[PDB]
Amino acid sequence: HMHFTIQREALLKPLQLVAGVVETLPVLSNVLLVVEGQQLSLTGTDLEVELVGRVVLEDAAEPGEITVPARKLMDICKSLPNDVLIDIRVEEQKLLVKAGRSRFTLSTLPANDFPGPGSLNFSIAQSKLRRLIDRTSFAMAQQDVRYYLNGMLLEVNGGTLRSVATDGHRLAMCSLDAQIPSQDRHQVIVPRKGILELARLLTEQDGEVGIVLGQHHIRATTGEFTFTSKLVDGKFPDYERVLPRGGDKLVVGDRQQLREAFSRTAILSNEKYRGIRLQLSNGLLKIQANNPEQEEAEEEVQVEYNGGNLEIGFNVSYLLDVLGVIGTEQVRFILSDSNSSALVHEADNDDSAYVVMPMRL
Amino acid sequence: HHHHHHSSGLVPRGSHMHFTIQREALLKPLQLVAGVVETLPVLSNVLLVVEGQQLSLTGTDLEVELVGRVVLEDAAEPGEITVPARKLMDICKSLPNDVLIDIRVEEQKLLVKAGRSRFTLSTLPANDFPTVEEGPGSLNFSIAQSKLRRLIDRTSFAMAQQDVRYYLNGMLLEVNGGTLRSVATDGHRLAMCSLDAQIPSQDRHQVIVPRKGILELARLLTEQDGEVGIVLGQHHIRATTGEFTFTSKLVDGKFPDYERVLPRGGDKLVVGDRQQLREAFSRTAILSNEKYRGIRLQLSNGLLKIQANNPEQEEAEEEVQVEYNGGNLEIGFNVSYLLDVLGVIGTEQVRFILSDSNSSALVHEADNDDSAYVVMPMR
Ligand code: NA
Repeated sequence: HMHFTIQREALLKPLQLVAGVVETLPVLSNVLLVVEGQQLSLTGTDLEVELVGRVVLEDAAEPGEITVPARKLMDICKSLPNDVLIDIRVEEQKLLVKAGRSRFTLSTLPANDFPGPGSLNFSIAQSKLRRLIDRTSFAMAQQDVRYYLNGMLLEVNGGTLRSVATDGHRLAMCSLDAQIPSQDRHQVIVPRKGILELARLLTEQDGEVGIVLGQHHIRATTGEFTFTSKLVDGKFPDYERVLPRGGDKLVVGDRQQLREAFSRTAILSNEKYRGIRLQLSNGLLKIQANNPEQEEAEEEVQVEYNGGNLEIGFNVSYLLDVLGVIGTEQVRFILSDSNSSALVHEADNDDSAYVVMPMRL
Repeated sequence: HHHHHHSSGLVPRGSHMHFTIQREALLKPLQLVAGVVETLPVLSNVLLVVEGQQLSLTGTDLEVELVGRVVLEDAAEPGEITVPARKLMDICKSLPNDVLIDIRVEEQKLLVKAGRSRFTLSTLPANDFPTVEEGPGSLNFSIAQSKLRRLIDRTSFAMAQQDVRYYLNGMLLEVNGGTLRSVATDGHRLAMCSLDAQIPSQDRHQVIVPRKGILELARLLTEQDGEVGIVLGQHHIRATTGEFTFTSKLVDGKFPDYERVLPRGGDKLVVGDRQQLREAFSRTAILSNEKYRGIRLQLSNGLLKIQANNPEQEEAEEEVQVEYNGGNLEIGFNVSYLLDVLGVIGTEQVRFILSDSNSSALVHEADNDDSAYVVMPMR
């Protein structure tokens, strides 16, 4: 019975978003299409995350529910001419798609085969929530035995919203005032796949997003989309104890010059370890790398530093990841000795903080 | 009265090669030369030669040899050396824009210096680098780079890849009269392009350039108003532009007598919109069989109906208006073969010349017969 008409572009926007989360059970590879009143809902799931896109239908629509191959329907919609009206109907377990001189018949699976209260509720600018994820996501573990590290901590304390990610070798954290009435500290761990998907969804430059923090789920709503993710059932480590406090050396350098020098020198680093050596002295940072072929790279970078000497080793990729998220022209490194972590911040604020464990030289 | 030497020695003299060059001036030949570089350590290296004010860079995979040239503006010490190609390229590319690069051999190392950056790379003597011993040239001619690039780009998609019939894994370049023609086929579909080049030859000459080499050659022919010198040997092809010298081994075989497979008896002409047809074929292909990619064409007066079906009984259909007055004709094709041909058609209209359901389609651009595409039907 299900039948509706929709412009290519109106259908394409939520379809593309929904198909993006779709990846043994045949129904899992399908998009759930629901027509109720003058509203079309599009749902996609991989069992960990669920994405619901909603469209308001302008013309007359007969209600119903059906599942159809998500990738095929998205590809069909994408391939159709711009601004064409698409007519969609269900006829004998098949989805019939008509647009201009084109006709498509898709196989379907029943909607019946298709798969709690919020502890805290708040609204945030999409730009702000995306910033928390994008400034820290590179530091999340991937398939680590410590399962609670294969995702991102989202923490509310006072009126601050904080993101924390770590793989046990390096850490990234970002804090922003959001003015959330919490009274008691709440923590949630979003799985790495779900949090990276959420960041990609927050595109509204001046838009808002309603956040609901549940016991075993997180819900993000923007009016057009409903994103639901399961939570990692564990306690995030006491990261406050991992933050270096010793720091006696303040180095201020050019973000770009440092990133380029670390990257260039790494060309001649050992392919299996990717280690670089830093030799810090008054106003100067010497960057060196060597490989088993006795090839050597050396670069001297002028830095703002007045202190004693320090020789320290690092995995170049950890340094490159941190520098890739620094938004200011200058970067601050806070160091102590050869066996202690580097603490990194942007030039003018402490809202973002990065920790990198050194490598033995 | 006898004197020392019999190839100078068992060990070459040390190199004192030294030059300075702007980052961008070096990067241009270096990226192209390093691009052809893939157990033999010397093969991973670029050969650097300084003679007078000329720097030459050579890369090889033993199939193709690419030489890039750059005129040195500053004083240079002559010499030759080999150094890891990718490492040198990656270093050069990574250096700040417009920087002056100092390159010198110091003992057995290549010292690269730019500003406060220093790199020490391993080397192998130039004496260890492979040499091309190309036999005499059967024919030499010059042609516009744009014309030779056109012949390759209009036909390269049709070459076989890893076919046991090794002579199909490349492109025929044929001189017949004054004409230069390219032909490529995989045994299922064929592409050809012909240009009146006015070459100083009367006899038919044929060479088969391996697929990897011909694709490389096309990417190098960038000078829009530039000329290219061609040498056809019995076992090699050489292309020279002033900035580069490209040499490729030829496929040691005989190209099929392709003339015998070009359809001649086509009585049904279809004139259609290239883009509209390509977009309709692509849309309907979504519901075609993932392996066979078969699409059914139902032709009737002024109309083409396209139909695709897959094993799950899904179906896609599209009607496209065409200029056609042949009879009712049902013909099947691999959609990827049709998409490949329409992708190289430069005119807004395309011509299909057909006969029956079991005979090859002949495809041309709207206004000329310079390019010709043959697609065998399915069933
Ligand atoms: Na057109």
